[PDB]
Amino acid sequence: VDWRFFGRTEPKEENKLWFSDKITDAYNMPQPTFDFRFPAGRTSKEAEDMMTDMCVMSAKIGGFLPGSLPQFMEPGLVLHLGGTHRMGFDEKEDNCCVNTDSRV
Amino acid sequence: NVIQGQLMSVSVPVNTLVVDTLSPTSWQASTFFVRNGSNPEQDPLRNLSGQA
Amino acid sequence: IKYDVVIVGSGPIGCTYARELVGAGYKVAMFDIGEIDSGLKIGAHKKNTVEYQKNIDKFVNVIQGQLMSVSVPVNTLVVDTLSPTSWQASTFFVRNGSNPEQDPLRNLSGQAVTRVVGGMSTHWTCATPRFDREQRPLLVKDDADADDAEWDRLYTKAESYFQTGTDQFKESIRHNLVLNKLTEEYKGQRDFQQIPLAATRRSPTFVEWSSANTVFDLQNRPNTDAPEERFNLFPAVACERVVRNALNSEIESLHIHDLISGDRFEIKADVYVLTAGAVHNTQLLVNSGFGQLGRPNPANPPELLPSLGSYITEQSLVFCQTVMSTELIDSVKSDMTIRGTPGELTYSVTYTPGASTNKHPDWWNEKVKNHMMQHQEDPLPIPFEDPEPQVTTLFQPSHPWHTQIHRDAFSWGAVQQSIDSRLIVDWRFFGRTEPKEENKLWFSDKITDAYNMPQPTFDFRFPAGRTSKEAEDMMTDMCVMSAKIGGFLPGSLPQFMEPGLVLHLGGTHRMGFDEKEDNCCVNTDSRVFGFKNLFLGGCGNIPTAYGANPTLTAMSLAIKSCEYIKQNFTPSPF
Amino acid sequence: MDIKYDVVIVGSGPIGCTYARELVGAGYKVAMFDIGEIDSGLKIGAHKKNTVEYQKNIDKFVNVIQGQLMSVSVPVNTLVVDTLSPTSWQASTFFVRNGSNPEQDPLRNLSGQAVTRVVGGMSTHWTCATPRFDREQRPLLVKDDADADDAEWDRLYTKAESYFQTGTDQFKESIRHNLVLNKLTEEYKGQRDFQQIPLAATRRSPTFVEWSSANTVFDLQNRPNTDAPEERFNLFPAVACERVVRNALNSEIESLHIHDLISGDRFEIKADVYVLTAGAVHNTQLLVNSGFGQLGRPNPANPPELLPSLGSYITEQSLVFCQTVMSTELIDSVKSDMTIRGTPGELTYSVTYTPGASTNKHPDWWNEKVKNHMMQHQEDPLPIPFEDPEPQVTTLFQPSHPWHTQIHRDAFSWGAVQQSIDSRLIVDWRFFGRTEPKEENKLWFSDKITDAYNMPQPTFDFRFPAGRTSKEAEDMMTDMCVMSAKIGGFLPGSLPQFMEPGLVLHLGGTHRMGFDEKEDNCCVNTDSRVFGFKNLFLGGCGNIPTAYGANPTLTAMSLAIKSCEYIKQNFTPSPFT
Ligand SMILES: *Cc1cc2c(cc1C)nc1c(=O)[nH]c(=O)nc-1n2C[C@H](O)[C@H](O)[C@H](O)COP(=O)(O)OP(=O)(O)OCC1O[C@@H](n2cnc3c(N)ncnc32)[C@H](O)[C@@H]1O
Ligand SMILES: *Cc1cc2c(cc1C)nc1c(=O)[nH]c(=O)nc-1n2C[C@H](O)[C@H](O)[C@H](O)COP(=O)(O)OP(=O)(O)OC[C@H]1O[C@@H](n2cnc3c(N)ncnc32)[C@H](O)[C@@H]1O
Ligand SMILES: OC[C@H]1O[C@@H](O)[C@H](F)[C@@H](O)[C@@H]1O
Ligand SMILES: OC[C@H]1O[C@@H](O)[C@H](F)[C@@H](O)[C@@H]1O
Ligand SMILES: OC[C@H]1O[C@@H](O)[C@H](F)[C@@H](O)[C@@H]1O
Repeated sequence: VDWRFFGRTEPKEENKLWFSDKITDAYNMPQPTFDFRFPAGRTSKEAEDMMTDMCVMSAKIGGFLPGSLPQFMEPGLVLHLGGTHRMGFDEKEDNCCVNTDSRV
Repeated sequence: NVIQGQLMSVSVPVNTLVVDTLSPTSWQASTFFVRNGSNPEQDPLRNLSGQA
Repeated sequence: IKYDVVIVGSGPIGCTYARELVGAGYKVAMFDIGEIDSGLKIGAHKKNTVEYQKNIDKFVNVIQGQLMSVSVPVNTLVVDTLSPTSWQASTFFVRNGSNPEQDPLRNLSGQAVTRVVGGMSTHWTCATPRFDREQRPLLVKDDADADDAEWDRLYTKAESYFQTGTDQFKESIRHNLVLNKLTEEYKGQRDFQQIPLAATRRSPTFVEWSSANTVFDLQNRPNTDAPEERFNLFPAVACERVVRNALNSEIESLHIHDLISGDRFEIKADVYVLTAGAVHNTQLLVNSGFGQLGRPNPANPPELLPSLGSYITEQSLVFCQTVMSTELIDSVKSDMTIRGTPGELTYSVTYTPGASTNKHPDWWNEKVKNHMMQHQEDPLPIPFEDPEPQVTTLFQPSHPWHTQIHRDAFSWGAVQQSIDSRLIVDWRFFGRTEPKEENKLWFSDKITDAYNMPQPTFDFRFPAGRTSKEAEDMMTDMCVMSAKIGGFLPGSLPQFMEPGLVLHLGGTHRMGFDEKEDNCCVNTDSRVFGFKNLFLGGCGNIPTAYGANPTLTAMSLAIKSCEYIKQNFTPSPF
Repeated sequence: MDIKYDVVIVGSGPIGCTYARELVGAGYKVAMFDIGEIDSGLKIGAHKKNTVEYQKNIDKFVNVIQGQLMSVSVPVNTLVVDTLSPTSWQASTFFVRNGSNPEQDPLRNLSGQAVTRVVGGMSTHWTCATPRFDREQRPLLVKDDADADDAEWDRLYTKAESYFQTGTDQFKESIRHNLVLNKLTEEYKGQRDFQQIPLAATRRSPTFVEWSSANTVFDLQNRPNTDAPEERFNLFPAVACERVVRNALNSEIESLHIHDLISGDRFEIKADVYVLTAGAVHNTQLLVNSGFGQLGRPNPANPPELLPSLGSYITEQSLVFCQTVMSTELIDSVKSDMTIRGTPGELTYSVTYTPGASTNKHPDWWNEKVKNHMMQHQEDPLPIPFEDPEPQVTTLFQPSHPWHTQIHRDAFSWGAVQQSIDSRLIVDWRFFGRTEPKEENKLWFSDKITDAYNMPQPTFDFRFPAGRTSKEAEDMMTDMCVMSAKIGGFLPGSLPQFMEPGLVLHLGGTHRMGFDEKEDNCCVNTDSRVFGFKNLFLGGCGNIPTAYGANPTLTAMSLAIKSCEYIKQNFTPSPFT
């Protein structure tokens, strides 16, 4: 049996997806660059509580499979990225790019 | 394998693994230069390396 | 030549009998199949070199290099990319020392033995906890306070022989950092303290770890320091059999094979003591007509010691490593005022001594201050020479496992070497296993080992029931507890270790009041039933399910055994 | 411990022991310091492999080796670990941690280079291979007189061989040894010679070999003692030697500065003669820590006053390695003289040969071992006895094959899937290339970073020089592929490869020998005396100035014997008082 627990990550100004002005990707477009850490505070603390939780819960069904021990996965493998062009009611106040009709 | 065959990594930093068992006749780097599509903009310690 | 007492094995339990019986005036001979290997102090801890304590991870290699596997099943790995010119067999034939008797699925594949003078005490981690009663064999029936009093008498003497203490890591920041966070997290539910360690600190960067040498220096006697004592140690001697009289009431000699000269002799003594390890005592005994040689066969019970080799117990072992939480690291420097920026002529880091707002004592803040000022290039507040954490919460009914929160010699994956070792903490939780008849160590009537003795074979599973539920519960508890200190280190994720890797095997020649009723081989004097003059010492004697490191308990039993010996055998005149 | 000795020797390896043997035996009052400790049994400095238990479990010995090889220079680690828990403390940079050396260019390193600190040095674990260098690998000891040079080296090697108990016959009756020897001999008949690797070892019984060591050379016992009542020698383990003090004139060493690691005290020690045998890396360190050469990143705009050649022109061998799995043809030939009737196990299996038959391919001693094995072990599919010793084969360095070779079995740690293969089938191949001495190839010491013993941190600036060295390295590899194919195919997981640079542990020329300091870009003369100094001598593979492929210690040893002969003629033992 597989076990995957997915956490929530606090939206933080400093967590960024930006694009190079000299380096280009395979399609000759600006190369995506990440500046990212899981925020300290709740996100971190819930992250580790989530791990403990998977350990406690999974033990109820069986012991871990050797080779597939409880672990954090590579940041981003989960492909659940959001907030890069995020929705909000007001541009400035809700620090956002599209309104609730997703219109820029 | 189907999955892995259409996940193209978004941002791979420059690679600093030491390969020091090349044959002495083989062309060898002097530096960790920008190779094989890597992103020199990218801090390997502040990435989403698995993003694809 | 005729001795008063011969002892087989020079590990810490044989050295117990030596120290007890040499000191009481007996003419003692001691035989080890291994050789003198630790410098001039015979049988001493190998890790007592300046070079190892400056390079402590290196020590793993010393351990690995004197751990010889007991029973390796025949190998069935498929290599099908040899060149077609290369010789290849058509079967997985018996090769490379492997045991064809061994069921690969009912083994203790991590079980191993050490053949050097001082035995495994030349490499052990020196952890010496007492068993609480739940774990402990009874030495007095129906009188618990008397039992307690006897066990404390014996444990206390054993601790003086090993130099156990709980004070050697008192001034470690990592140790106190980890010890106080766990003391707080479990306020009112569990107690934590230092792992009791057989060792004496000689300086802030050097611990003199104990060993068999600590118990007894193994020098020949008489000598200038002990001119009235008589002891000879003979290394490179395989002891092979004890010879029984026809009535099976007395041992008549010890058959040895001197590996240097190649000669074979029969040594005579009044008292024969076997302290060759929980595996090898059992082997010598079976090779001597005790228990049953060969694949066990119930419809043909043995004359003597029908319980030998049965009811063996090995601990479940879980392990991980953690990388210290940001919070705890910052807490190391909570009492610090931090001016300017590291590296510039301005940077100050200060504290005020004895301030009551201060979370940590002066001695700790001072060390932190100086490390922070002297290594402004270093992003961490723990000093580089800061000794390792050594923390435990001892076995209790509500948490029936022993625990070590600490640092052992470890061989780092080099991806793991990316992580600074001041942040890494080892977690080892040790389970107790129910003694069950079907769990067995037996010896082949056909296959033999590197010394030509009957080959050891395990038939072992962790019993169903409590043993298994606790082992799983134990792993969960390590995940829950460790989480409070930091998250797991990649490459050292929570796991069960290879059965027997823990090396805490017992009950191979188990003790009890009554042979039949308690399914056992020796009584509470470690005297083999029926026999006047044969004693077994070692973890093989322990008949219970136990989580804590067994050696000190073995040592306590050995001490009592010597009391019987002293009360029943006259030393020869010198 | 006295104020003052005739001779102090830093280092208790096989080279330091050569000076002790010579000088102690000549009546000098000698002190030997070693930073490491006695840990090899009651024979002080002996080979750790000489235990019954290691020669019954010989692959376990690889852990003893690994246990006492401490890496010389580890660059700063830049592996990315990004699966830490978010709560765990995580680096912002690749900071200097776990003793790594921020001076070190990871791409110009000898990352395999390692040092050993125990009494006896690396001679407590070495492989005991002791070949002579032929002229083309050998430093000149006599200029313009090739005959005299040859005779002086023969004299010297011969004496060393006897100090080491070198021989070429301790595996003469190994089936596997001869199997491989003969195959190769036939394969290269008229092109190359094969013989047993010369090995510093005495065979005591068919299952046990007494490997030589520093202890063979000199037993490291304190003297005076019953067996040597008129000699004077004292060994002081656990003593970090840190500096030799130069006089103001740079003509004489005035004391040796030590640090008792056990008490923690620093002391100065006096002697007439000072001998540094700390190994190729630590001889240089001590010298630099003493003001020879140039502490710090090298800086050509700043040449040093003393020994400008120290820690320059260093050499280290290319090492290529694989293992083979013996060919079916060869395995079969093992039993080619056997007559085989019946089927193994049944009551009528017969395996027989005819002693002395002319049509026999193998000698009697060989066939008799084969027959007994096959008859006593019918469940075994192989003809090689269980206790057959290991092969120990070489074709020595020649101009048309300018590498050393070892076709043998060395302690090895087996991966899972290689343990699947009967070890009787396995042969190691190691070919060793010679490296041209180049000024840019440096061992230097940092002026900021310090090692575990608070000495200046070694730092390599090394590349295998383009030209002959590289060509030969690659040629060597091919020659191993080609030669090895004749015995067997490659063992998966031990495929032909170059080994990590310096793992070979044959570093030379760090303090190299020559006739003239400036003209030969060297630090010591042919008496191994440091130029300018009356009383400072160096011994070790660091003295070797040439490009060599064979294992060096015999050669270092021969140089130290010559050195001792100069000391015997120019210094005088104190009266035995
Ligand atoms: C490790 C290894 C060595 C080998 C080899 C196999 C292995 C795995 N087998 C070899 C063989 O087959 N052929 C041979 O020629 N070489 C082999 N080697 C290398 C050989 O082992 C060395 O070449 C040889 O020891 C060199 O001898 P040495 O010049 O005596 O140097 P060694 O390092 O043995 O002893 C020096 C020592 O002095 C100490 N030390 C270091 N620094 C200090 C200071 N500062 N103060 C006091 N003592 C100091 C050491 O602790 C050491 O014993
Ligand atoms: C290896 C090890 C062990 C260990 C440990 C960690 C490591 C990796 N740390 C421990 C800890 O923290 N504390 C705890 O209590 N135990 C720990 N251990 C286990 C401990 O070392 C052993 O319990 C203890 O050493 C057992 O002592 P004992 O004296 O009974 O046995 P020994 O150490 O194995 O020595 C016995 C010897 O007898 C020899 N021998 C064997 N067969 C023969 C024959 N046939 N003839 C003559 N001699 C024989 C051995 O060579 C040996 O010396
Ligand atoms: O590998 C991560 C992925 O794994 C699956 O378990 C989930 F369905 C997804 O949400 C996710 O993209
Ligand atoms: O590797 C298992 C060993 O590890 C240690 O941490 C314990 F102290 C020992 O009791 C044990 O024998
Ligand atoms: O692994 C390198 C080593 O291997 C052996 O085969 C050698 F003989 C040595 O010259 C060398 O130290």
